Parts: sequence; structure tokens; C-alpha cells
Amino acid sequence: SVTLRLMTEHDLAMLYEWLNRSHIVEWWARPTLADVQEQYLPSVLAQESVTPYIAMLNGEPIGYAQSYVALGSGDGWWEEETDPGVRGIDQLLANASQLGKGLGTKLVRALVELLFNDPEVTKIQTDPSPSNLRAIRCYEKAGFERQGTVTTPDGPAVYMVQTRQAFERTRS
Ligand SMILES: CC(C)(COP(=O)(O)OP(=O)(O)OC[C@H]1O[C@@H](n2cnc3c(N)ncnc32)[C@H](O)[C@@H]1OP(=O)(O)O)[C@@H](O)C(=O)NCCC(=O)NCCS
Ligand SMILES: NC[C@H]1O[C@H](O[C@H]2[C@H](O)[C@@H](O[C@H]3O[C@H](CO)[C@@H](O)[C@H](N)[C@H]3O)[C@H](N)C[C@@H]2N)[C@H](N)[C@@H](O)[C@@H]1O
Repeated sequence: SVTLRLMTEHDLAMLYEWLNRSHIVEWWARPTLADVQEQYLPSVLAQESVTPYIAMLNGEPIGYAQSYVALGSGDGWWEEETDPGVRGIDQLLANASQLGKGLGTKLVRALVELLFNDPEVTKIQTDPSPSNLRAIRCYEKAGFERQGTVTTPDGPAVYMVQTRQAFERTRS
């Protein structure tokens, strides 16, 4: 069972290592330690309405995740959003030897549950790139539905949603 804790300043050097592992680099640019400290400091992320978490498994950190207020995004992101209740997610697994063993699906399921525990939250979104079939499949298994293609400042994305109603019906 995978759980989530908030990321702290103390996790930044570990995150920096992960973001230079080649299984991560291919989908996530190759940040220096200072890049990571400037960009992923929780109080800096806070300014773009981003919350970082660390995924835990048997007491060990196994990945990184982010939630964000879509409406709170700016610089070209989700310009058409009108609903303050929408959240987006992103995530990664730290260890290549743990890829494709269902852990990503548990991580996403844990992150979806936490977010719907914000009573103001209406819907979760994700935006994997079209090439990223493994991320798209993992999200599907976690209850996300493919809507269609959207343009983002990083490029096209397969836009996927899970509503609160859908979550209510499947959680049992
Ligand atoms: C995305 C990520 C979190 C998913 O976690 P994961 O543990 O690998 O995914 P899961 O094991 O839970 O399931 C993934 C599914 O993708 C499928 N799959 C793997 N590679 C695939 C491919 N190239 N094409 C189609 N399906 C693929 C698997 O079959 C599996 O589903 P299954 O149970 O039906 O067999 C993880 O792979 C990761 O950190 N990747 C690197 C960075 C990244 O892509 N982050 C996401 C950015 S949107
Ligand atoms: N899925 C994996 C992807 O995760 C991140 O992409 C995220 C952005 O982080 C997030 O943007 C937020 O953080 C930015 C700072 O980076 C701010 O500009 C922005 N205002 C703020 O809303 C978008 N809303 C959603 C997008 N999927 C990585 N960057 C990218 O490399 C990787 O492929």
C-alpha cells in the first residue's frame, strides 16, 4: 500500500537525483541541483498553486507527485478553465525496477482520494502526452477517462478526467 506525505525542502536533493534518472528524463529538463531547489521548493510551487508530495511504500520514498489548481495555473495553462474545483495531477516513480508493477496505479488512486477529501474539489484532470501510452493506461486503471486532445504550452495532451460522482460510484 502506497501513501502520500507532503514534500519538504529536505526532499529536494533526493528529487534532484530522481529527475536525472533516464526513465524519468524521457517523460518529465535535466535539472541541476539549483534548478530543482529554485523550481520545486514547496513555497515556490505554492505560488503556482502546486502541491508536491512524496509517495511512500514500506517506509521508503518511491516517487513524487503534484496536485495543482487548474484555474490557478497561468502562463498559458488551462486558460479555458472556469471551475475553481478542478485539480490536476502529475507523478513519477523513482525506481526503474518498480515500473509496470501496479505501484503507479496505487499512487494515483491515493492521490485522487486525498484530493476529493477537499470538499471544494469537483473533478481531477491529467494531461499525459499522446506518446506516453503507459501513463495513459495507468490513469485509466485508476479511474480516469480519456476526453480528447488539448493544446498545452508543452504540446498536445490526452486530456483525462475523473469526476467526484464517478469516484463516489467506484470507491465501493
Ligand atoms: C506513469 C507511471 C507513474 C505509471 O506507473 P506504473 O507502475 O509504471 O503503471 P502501472 O504498473 O500501475 O500500470 C501501467 C499500465 O501501462 C501498461 N503499459 C506499459 N507500457 C505500455 C506501452 N508502451 N503501451 C501500452 N501500454 C503499456 C501496462 O500494461 C500497465 O497496465 P496493465 O495492468 O493493463 O498491464 C510510471 O510508469 C512512471 O513514473 N513513468 C516515468 C515518468 C512518467 O511517465 N510520468 C508520468 C507523466 S504523465
Ligand atoms: N505529467 C508530467 C509533466 O509534469 C509537469 O508538467 C505539468 C506542469 O508542471 C503543470 O504546471 C504547473 O507547474 C508549472 C511549473 O513547472 C507552472 O508554469 C504552471 N503555472 C503550473 O500550473 C501543468 N498545469 C500540468 C503539467 N502536466 C512537468 N513540468 C513536465 O515536464 C512533465 O511532463
